[PDB]
Amino acid sequence: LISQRPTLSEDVLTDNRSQFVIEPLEPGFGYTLGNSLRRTLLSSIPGAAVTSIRIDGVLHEFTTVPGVKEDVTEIILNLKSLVVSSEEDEPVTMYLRKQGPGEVTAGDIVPPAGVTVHNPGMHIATLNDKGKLEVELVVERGRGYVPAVQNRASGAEIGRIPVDSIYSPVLKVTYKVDATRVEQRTDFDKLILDVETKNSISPRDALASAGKTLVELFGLARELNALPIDDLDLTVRSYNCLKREGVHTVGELVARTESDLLDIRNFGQKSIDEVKIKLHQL
Amino acid sequence: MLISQRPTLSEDVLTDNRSQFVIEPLEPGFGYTLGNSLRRTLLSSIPGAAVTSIRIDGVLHEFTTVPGVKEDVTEIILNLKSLVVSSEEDEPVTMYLRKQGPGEVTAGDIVPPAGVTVHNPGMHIATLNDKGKLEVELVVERGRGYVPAVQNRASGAEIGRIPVDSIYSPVLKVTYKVDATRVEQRTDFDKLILDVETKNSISPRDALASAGKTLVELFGLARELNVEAEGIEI
Amino acid sequence: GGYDTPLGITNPPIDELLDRVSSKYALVIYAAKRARQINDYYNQLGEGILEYVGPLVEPGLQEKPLSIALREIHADLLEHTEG
Amino acid sequence: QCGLPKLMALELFKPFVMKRLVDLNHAQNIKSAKRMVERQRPQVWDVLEEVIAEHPVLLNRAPTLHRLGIQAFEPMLVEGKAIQLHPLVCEAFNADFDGDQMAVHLPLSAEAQAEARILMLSSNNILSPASGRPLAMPRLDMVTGLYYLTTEVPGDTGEYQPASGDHPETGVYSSPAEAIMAADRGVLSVRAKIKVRLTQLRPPVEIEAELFGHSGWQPGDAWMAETTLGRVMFNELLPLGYPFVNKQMHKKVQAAIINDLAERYPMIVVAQTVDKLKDAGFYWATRSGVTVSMADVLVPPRKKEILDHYEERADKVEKQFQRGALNHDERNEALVEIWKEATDEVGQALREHYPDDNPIITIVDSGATGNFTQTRTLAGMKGLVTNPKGEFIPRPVKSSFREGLTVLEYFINTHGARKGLADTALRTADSGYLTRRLVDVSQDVIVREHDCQTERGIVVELAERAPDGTLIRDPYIETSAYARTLGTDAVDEAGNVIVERGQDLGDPEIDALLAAGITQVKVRSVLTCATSTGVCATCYGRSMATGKLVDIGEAVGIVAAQSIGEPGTQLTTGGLPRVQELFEARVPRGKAPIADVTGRVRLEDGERFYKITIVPDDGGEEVVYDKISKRQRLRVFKRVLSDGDHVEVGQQLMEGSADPHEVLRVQGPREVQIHLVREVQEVYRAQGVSIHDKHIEVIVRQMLRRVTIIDS
Amino acid sequence: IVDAGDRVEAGQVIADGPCTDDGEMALGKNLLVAIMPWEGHNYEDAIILSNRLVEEDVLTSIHIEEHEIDARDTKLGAEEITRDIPNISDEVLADLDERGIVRIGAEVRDGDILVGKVTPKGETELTPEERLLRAIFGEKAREVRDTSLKVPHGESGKVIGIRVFSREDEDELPAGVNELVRVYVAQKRKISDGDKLAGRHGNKGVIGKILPVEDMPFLADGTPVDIILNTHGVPRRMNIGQILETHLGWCAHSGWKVDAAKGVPDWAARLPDELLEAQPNAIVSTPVFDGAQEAELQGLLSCTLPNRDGDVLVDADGKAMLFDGRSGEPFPYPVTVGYMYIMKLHHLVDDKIHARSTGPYSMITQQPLGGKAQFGGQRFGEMECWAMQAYGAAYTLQELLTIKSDDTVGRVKVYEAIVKGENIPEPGIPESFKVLLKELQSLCLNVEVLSS
Ligand SMILES: [Mg+2]
Ligand SMILES: [Zn+2]
Repeated sequence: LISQRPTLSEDVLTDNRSQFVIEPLEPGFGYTLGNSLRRTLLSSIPGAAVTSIRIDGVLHEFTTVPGVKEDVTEIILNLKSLVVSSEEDEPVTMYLRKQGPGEVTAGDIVPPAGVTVHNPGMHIATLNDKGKLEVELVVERGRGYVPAVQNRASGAEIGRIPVDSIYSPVLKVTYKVDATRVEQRTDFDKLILDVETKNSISPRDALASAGKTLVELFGLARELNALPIDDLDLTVRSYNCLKREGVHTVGELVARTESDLLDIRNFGQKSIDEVKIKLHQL
Repeated sequence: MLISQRPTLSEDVLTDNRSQFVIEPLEPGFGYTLGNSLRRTLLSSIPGAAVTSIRIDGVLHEFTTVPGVKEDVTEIILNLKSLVVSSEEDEPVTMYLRKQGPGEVTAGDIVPPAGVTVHNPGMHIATLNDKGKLEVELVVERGRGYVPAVQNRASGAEIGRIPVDSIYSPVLKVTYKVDATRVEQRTDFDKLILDVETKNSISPRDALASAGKTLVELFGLARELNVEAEGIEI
Repeated sequence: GGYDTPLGITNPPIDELLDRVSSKYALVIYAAKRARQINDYYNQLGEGILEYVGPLVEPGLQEKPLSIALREIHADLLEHTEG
Repeated sequence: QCGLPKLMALELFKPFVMKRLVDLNHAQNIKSAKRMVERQRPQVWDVLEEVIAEHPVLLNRAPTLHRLGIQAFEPMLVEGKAIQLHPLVCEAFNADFDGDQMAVHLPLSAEAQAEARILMLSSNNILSPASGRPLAMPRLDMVTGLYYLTTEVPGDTGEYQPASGDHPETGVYSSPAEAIMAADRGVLSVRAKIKVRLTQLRPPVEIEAELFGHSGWQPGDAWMAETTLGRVMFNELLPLGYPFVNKQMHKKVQAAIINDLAERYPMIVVAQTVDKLKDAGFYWATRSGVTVSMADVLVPPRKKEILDHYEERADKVEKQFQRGALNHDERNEALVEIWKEATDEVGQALREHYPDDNPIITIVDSGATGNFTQTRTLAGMKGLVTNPKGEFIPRPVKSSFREGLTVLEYFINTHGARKGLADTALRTADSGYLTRRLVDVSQDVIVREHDCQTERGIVVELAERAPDGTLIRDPYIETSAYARTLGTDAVDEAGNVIVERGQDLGDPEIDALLAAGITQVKVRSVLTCATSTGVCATCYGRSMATGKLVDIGEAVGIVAAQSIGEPGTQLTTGGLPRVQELFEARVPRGKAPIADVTGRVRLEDGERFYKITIVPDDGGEEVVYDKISKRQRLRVFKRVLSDGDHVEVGQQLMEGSADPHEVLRVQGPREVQIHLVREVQEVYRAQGVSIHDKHIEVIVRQMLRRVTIIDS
Repeated sequence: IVDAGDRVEAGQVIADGPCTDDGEMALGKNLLVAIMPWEGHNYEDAIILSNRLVEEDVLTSIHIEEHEIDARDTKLGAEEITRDIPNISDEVLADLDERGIVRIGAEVRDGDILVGKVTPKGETELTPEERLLRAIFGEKAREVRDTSLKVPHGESGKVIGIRVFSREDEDELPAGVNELVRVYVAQKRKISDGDKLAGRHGNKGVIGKILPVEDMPFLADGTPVDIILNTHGVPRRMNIGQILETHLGWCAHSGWKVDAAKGVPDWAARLPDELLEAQPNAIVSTPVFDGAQEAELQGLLSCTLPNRDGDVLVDADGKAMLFDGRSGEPFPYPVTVGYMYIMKLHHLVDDKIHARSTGPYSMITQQPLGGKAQFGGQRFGEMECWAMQAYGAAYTLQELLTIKSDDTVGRVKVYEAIVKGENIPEPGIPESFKVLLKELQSLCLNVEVLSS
């Protein structure tokens, strides 16, 4: 027999992990609410990812760049674990150039302004004295998983390498419920939903986006449910007053009250009388 | 983003109070997400009035039957449980129904106080005969969902007070299913089908609207934390 | 009559077609001959109308002649003589 | 319905889609249409869907053991490259999803399309033509789920307990909607017995009569049902007019109810009911909580003591052999019998200790998978393992697969498994050859006329009497008596006519006959049909697949041949070689001499070849049987065989297998028909396969259609 | 698998091959597996998988196919490989270089041209309509016929490399051939429904359905299960060893530590040292017959140190509580979960899907060919004919025998009717029957047909 409104609270455990408490709820509603939130978070949270790459010395994914111990395919797979955050919807190109003996990571890639890389310490490849890596990554927004778009679909050349895209900043979402189940029927379900993201968006913001998406469809479910004064054949003083000052139609006169029209200086008593009788008439 | 179309709901009625809703087309995997939450909300969010406890004179500890009428205590409890009421006041109202001699005791012989209504007086309840004397006191209160009978606190004051289960929810039976229409051209979205059967107190359309505002304000409580959010357009 | 609305190919219930004909083979030949006549009428309709008559029931948007014929049989609109 | 790959359907329906897209002005001509079809332009799938719509297409899986191995369907377009099959037709196709592939064929003209969509529709083929039992049964997972949903658990949460003095029974629900609400809450369990009020389901016959009187218009009125919520849901799944069942539903129970539905309900409604049952069973299988883990399989605590006792017995018999009291064969026989006793004791102990809620026992008991021999081999001990010569190794495998086997134990198990894997591979080809011969010999007969108007028939025992006096039901009535036609009117003690001539003789007719008290019933069969070419419909009887009388153009011979040849691979001379020799009419290896005249017998134990003499009870001549082997035992009849025991004209004096030609020449054609039918039926049923007698009757009739000329 | 400074001894693995990890054979992947039934999508040995296996490229294979074509001298001259193909469009020649061979790395699909080769045909019988077309479109001589190399119907992919052989460059070739070209095409095939997965205990199965990651059972920690197998196939087939492997794999993945506070437990008495404490994601070896005992594995399951926070997802008997990904309610009973080794077999549906409407035919008899090498055509055998006869449907059998296999005029007329919209015409006499009649006549047998 609970009638108070539900409430939301947040508790951060880490920069990525977080724990949101929803309470109170109707008995049995917690499991369904948590499941719906998790299903939306894991699938329909927009993000950004790299879709196509290009190395100068290769033509397809099944070659090998000379001088680097890494293979092209396994370089692609290593690049699969890159997390980013873009602010521009259009495709954006970033560059990675390295030369000499060293371990090239995600910290040697220059992002153009307006986008952010977030895991620069991750390993990409290892070069030698003769090694030389030069790659270009094109990045777009999106949502969910989109497979590699065919090269012939766009006007891409031979060198372009399409790559699978995973726009999903949500990493791991789960939930639990605490049920009181008391004998006075003040029984409620407290939902505890813990969310972890891949360091690309606050789980707070991820749940904000999920909530907006949900309220979209649920609000869809909701919405089911004139004449000129001179034409009145007036006189000298009234005509002069309306001409010099600029009162043209009887609409403004019927909108203006007697106090609002008598404020004018050198106003005539005959003008007051005629305006009163004519507003009484029409 | 854009869902490439306008997901819409279409309702067709089957009985006086029974409807089928089709919500189509959604993003893939959203059929279950909407259906389960909608079913739970319909079942346990709509406020409504129901009977909680009864008290019939002539029985103190004998629970097998009552004199005069032929329907026993269990059957009479079943009939009173399967009765629809509507109360505009939160505090428990008390109803009295009395009949004498042979006759067909229905819901029409009940007397409701001001602010409370009975939405189907033509319900058979009892069949009195042979100098039958029926007197039933009912407690009606407003809640939500389904509530099992609670042990009476006023056992000493009212020894004959028998508590019964409360059907607070105006809706009776709601089921749902999903389908995968338009798979090839429209890249396999899904459609959701709801079948709702409710009492005559409220209709399926406004029942769905009520579940709607329950869920909308719940998720708006959830969302009204970062107003700048990215989602989908209708 | 206790069944629900049939879906697709079984839209005309098979039993309701059975009691209108002697046997399953007779029903098959029924439908095949009617579909042949309907297809001939559809193909030849541009020229002068021959003895073949088009569908007696209202055809759907794009409905097969076989299904149109089966609907005609269910509606009890044709008569046949056996061999 | 079946799901067809979109590329596969496009290639199959290429001319159709090409013509349609040319008509829709998407292409100027056929060359451009072909070009865009080959390049798979986006404007092809939209018209492909319309082309595919309601065009029947027929699937088939090799080998086609019986008629139901190739069935028509209405296809859809599904992204992917694998054909999506309905799970229910898997039993009919003998198809499993371990990797088996299927082929698809397209009927083109109106005749072929109508034939496919009328005769070959899957929903039109539920019952098996061979045995009448429906082949659209809920299979493993579905029966497991239905069993879990239907079983009643005593002392469960939310049960109904009657109470008085302080509170009412607090277990009675007003409506299934309220029951569903309670089950949604934690108060009520699905498998908890309660009392509910039902207003739609028809109650069983007894309560319906005793409550509503003559008129049973129950789906309008209301009544009280003492049952579980799962049974209420199952009855809601069932058609509205069906009476309430209120019983835990085994595989046999589901078979019985589906057979009754097919018997007295339309094909469309029974197909829809089967679909609903499949959906509900699949939904409830997951929630049954049936899974296998290391702790699920349990071992009997008494296993070590039982094994030690039987090992002591084995040591005793081994010592006795070492003393010289018996030979190697006797030692092997003693060890085999004592280890069989040990295996039986271990299995009994495992069954007694094993709980009734464990997933393994639930699966075994529900009728879904395996059986208790598999369960005992898994947990317990496997026991005796066959030698490559077919004998039994004296030392069995004491351990089980749960505890792991030893090197030699695995070696002998591999021996047996390899022998089995070779024999099944040979048996497949042998059965194929047998069914090829059967169909080639039996393709002649078809139904040619409605009735041949004959009077001669066949005597059926139909639940013979008992010495104490009662009608004990014959174990095999559905095979012989069911789905036949009366040859003569049935009368009890020259009284009222129970069932008239020319009746289908179904369940009510058989029940009425048993109530009247007559057993020997005259029937009409193909063995005595008077039609010159083929057989008439009435003599053949009711078509055993469609549930009605056979049509006037059915290929009954081909159907019979397929029905007999289909279960051959299940057989394992007492199996497929035995039935092959029976159908080839060869002289049996165990040649048992047959009597030639009703008379008194005299038997002398000769020099390993006994001498038998039959003296006729009339002015006949003494017949003699001399050249026999001492290996064959003495046939029992009546009791036991005794010297001087007068025997009939055709009594089998020696156990084994009699000669069909001899039994024919000494007892006419009717006796040889009876002998052949009974022998084939018992050979088939010794493995667990039921086949109606009419198929073997057709084959035997084709067998006995000739005569050998003596004088020119 | 080595570094730039590490020392290596004789016999040490330096580089791993196709199915090798760190120098040991690895034919599959470790997958989190639940062994409960699910909605019938795993019914009858079917297998359910998560979409994360498709996403993370857990189960993907590289398949390389080679295509060969040779230029050989003929009686009319010498066929030559050239990008100048008569009467062809310009867009289709974009991927061909000046040599006439598809450029390396150019994406290719079905119906395209790999090698541009043309042969000297000169001219044949030109029908009047063809003469009119040539003389109205003003075509030149078009003296040659283009039997160029095209990709087989039913596959696509990228081009890896080209090897060119020519006798003008000292390369040895079979007599009569002056040029040989082989083109390598590779496809990064992904896992999909219809593919055959298997374990190490004979528990094979096709992929019934690939589920979204959100709509799958997940433990209390929130990790979804990767693969779902039916529970009805284990007890019947007697392969409990797969469940034993599942339990041991979960134990190895989670790590373990036997608490030797007061001596080692009885079940761990004979257990070898260095096995009482294993870090997460450790690797253990179980010899086939001197393997891990049931009591030892039970104890290892008992000591199953938590994953990240304090939580033991798997209880003592190897089971766990799973949350349904569709309805969200917890599953009523715990189900067994673990880690199992799953391998992708070479039975990909891409190599088994086949369909045919009209293709080539044999010479002696006009039946369609067989096999995916040609365009195929299904074998309607004697058993299928028996089933057709048992059904009583004669027209479909007559069609499957006459106008789909043998009757040439029947085939031509049925195609013409099916394109023009009219009904299918009457079947004729099969060509195989006439072939049999002529064969019987050739055996000095006077066989004829009498009309009355
Ligand atoms: Mg299989
Ligand atoms: Zn007859």
